[PDB]
Amino acid sequence: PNVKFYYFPVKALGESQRLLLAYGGQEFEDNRISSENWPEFKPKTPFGQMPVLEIDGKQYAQSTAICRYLGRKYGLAGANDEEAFEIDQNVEFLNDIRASAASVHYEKDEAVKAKKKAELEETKYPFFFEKLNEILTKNNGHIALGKLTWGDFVYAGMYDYLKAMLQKPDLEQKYPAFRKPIEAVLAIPKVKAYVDAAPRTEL
Amino acid sequence: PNVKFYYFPVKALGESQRLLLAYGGQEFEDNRISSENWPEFKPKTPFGQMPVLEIDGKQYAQSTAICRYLGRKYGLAGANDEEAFEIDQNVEFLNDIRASAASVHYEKDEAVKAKKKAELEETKYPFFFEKLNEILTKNNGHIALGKLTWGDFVYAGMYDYLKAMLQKPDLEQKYPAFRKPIEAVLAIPKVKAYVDAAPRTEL
Repeated sequence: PNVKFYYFPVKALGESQRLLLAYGGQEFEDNRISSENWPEFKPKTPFGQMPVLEIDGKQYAQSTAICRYLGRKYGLAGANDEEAFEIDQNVEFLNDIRASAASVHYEKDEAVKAKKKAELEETKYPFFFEKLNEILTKNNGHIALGKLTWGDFVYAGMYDYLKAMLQKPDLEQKYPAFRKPIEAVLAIPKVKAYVDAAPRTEL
Repeated sequence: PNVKFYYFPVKALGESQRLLLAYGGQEFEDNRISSENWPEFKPKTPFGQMPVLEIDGKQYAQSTAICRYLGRKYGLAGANDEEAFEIDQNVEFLNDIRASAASVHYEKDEAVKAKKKAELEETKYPFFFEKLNEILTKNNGHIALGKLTWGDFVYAGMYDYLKAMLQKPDLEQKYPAFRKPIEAVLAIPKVKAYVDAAPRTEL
């Protein structure tokens, strides 16, 4: 099909979709829209946001919704409602981690950002990290179901971005399990090829 | 089945599940756990969070994931992947609105909360509200697909909470469309009965 994916020239919350497209054997136009050009695209998107995946002219917006859909299409969303649910559930938990880091990262006032970071370091981060370590361990290096799912692509795509907002480059040094969903995804020849083939960014 | 739902004694992000249970004709123990008792339940939940829906002893956590599952079970998630996707997508957009209001509401420092509120009033809120008004209008008073979906229950459950965090009690005075998904959900005899039957809270 003619597939066009529009996002910023970073990984952040759109790279999971690219990864899933590479996985499915879908060729697509990787339209990386810079911040400078974004204003001309914005009004042509469903929500005034990216990512937007367009397939034969139909637009799909919202990163998690697009990932679950590609996952469903590519056999990566479990084999019944209860398995699909587990993936949704664990990905919704990852979302809590991202939202928590993002409350700190997008704080423009340095002194307030510092107090928020200290608060989270004592009150949410330790618990998030232990819980994520439990989940990856229980699931043998995966986000859900003990095996490859679209939730691994969600995690793999946004992992560096999470680390950058956490200001925690060494995160997987305390928690080596944290690298594993990325290894699972990069194990797939089609995906590894796309990655070698794709631009690099620090988030 | 034996169904037990655990959440705080408010509507906030758990009431959509109660509404969906009432919809499906599911009797359940509405376990409203107060803030004072929550610490004894916390370690018995999958993520150290509520809501948790328990069915024949299996635990389901994470509010949006639980709603999509109940929706799927009750025929409210569209009739194919593309329709299900639309519901996911629009609900993910509502989530952006809630996350934006919540960045203001949970700010403990009054002066910082004021500056954030002013910023959002000029830079995100007007756009969110127009976009939500477009969606409800396009969908004839519903969140998705032009008809009743689990996304209407998501919205109905959390609407007062959203308004309280927006500090905008009159919100649907500018935007009368905003009341409509609540009317659609309360139109259902089984649901209206539960509501008349249920406790009231301001969020």
